[PDB]
Amino acid sequence: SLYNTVATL
Amino acid sequence: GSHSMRYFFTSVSRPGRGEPRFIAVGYVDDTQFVRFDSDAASQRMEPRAPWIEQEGPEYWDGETRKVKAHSQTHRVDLGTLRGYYNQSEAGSHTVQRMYGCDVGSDWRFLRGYHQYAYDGKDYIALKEDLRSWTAADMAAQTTKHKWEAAHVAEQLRAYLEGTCVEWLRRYLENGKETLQRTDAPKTHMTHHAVSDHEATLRCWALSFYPAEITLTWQRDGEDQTQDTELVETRPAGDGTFQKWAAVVVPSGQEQRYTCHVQHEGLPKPLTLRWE
Amino acid sequence: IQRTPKIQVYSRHPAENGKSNFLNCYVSGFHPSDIEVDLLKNGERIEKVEHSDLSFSKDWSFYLLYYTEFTPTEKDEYACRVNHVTLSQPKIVKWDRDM
Repeated sequence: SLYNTVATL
Repeated sequence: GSHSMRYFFTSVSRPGRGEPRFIAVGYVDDTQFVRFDSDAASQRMEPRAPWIEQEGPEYWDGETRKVKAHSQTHRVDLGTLRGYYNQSEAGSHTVQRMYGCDVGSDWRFLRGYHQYAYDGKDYIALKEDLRSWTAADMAAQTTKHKWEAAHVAEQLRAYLEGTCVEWLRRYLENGKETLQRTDAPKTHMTHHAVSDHEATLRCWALSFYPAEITLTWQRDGEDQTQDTELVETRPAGDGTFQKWAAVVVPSGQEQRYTCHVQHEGLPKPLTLRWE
Repeated sequence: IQRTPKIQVYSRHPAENGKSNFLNCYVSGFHPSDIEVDLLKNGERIEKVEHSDLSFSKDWSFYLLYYTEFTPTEKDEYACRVNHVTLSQPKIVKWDRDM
């Protein structure tokens, strides 16, 4: 299962 | 028998027209179980292993929604990075991301990871303690300052030590028939005369799983690396792997040479010697 | 950075004339990911070729397996043709049953 939140660089 | 779950993401910008190409794949140990290709018709996370098909609609809808959110983040990243490195908008660039977790032999969390690359080189990575960041250069340093202030490490640590491990265990059980089974390498040796006085002995290891393996040649009981050749481990295409190691020897002296095969699926290392 | 592809051409099962098999072309260690890989039969490109989903190694270099179902014979020659930004001209690796 993939992570929920993806922070941007 | 430790295990791991990993997700790989690749995004390639296409300045000529449209959005970046985005490809994501998920793996449990050396078995791919999902994928997403922005170029594919479904526009959904898709199964690539039988044991993941058991998951219901909610699973696929959630994974699809999340992977799409990943692509958008990567799309944004490609633009942000172009600026950081002061690059033209005309060239194509690549952002890669990999994250996941390992469970040790005790089936408990062992380690987690979350790393990022730009144009094939380390950019920023979460350290083993899952609390600090490794930034390769000043572009990555700015990202690091931003992620520290937003406490990104804390949020990832929660996923890697919890959710990640929990699902890895769930997948391990559901696909236990293959995921928790080791396929010992099937081995044999071939002989090829390269001249009237020399011959090549090739030691084969076929249809094994996992991919990790070691093939070594010995001459009269001692390791030999000169006059040998070992190819990189390669996928057979049916989920298993292959590898071989060769040595050139004086014709008639084949018996002095032994090939040693170490693999998790073998109670003890195998030793092969030519007929 | 750029990295040139390593190439391996081989069958999934021991080559046996007249016996159905799979011909593989494994390309790895390259960067960027855009690459052209064709399997050839007597110099001609095979149409029914598929490939695995793009993935990469610890060092970030990419790997892909291109494969096709085929039936080896004594005459037919097989090879993998690879073209990449790092290559001045398309590279060709002939299939050898013993490798």
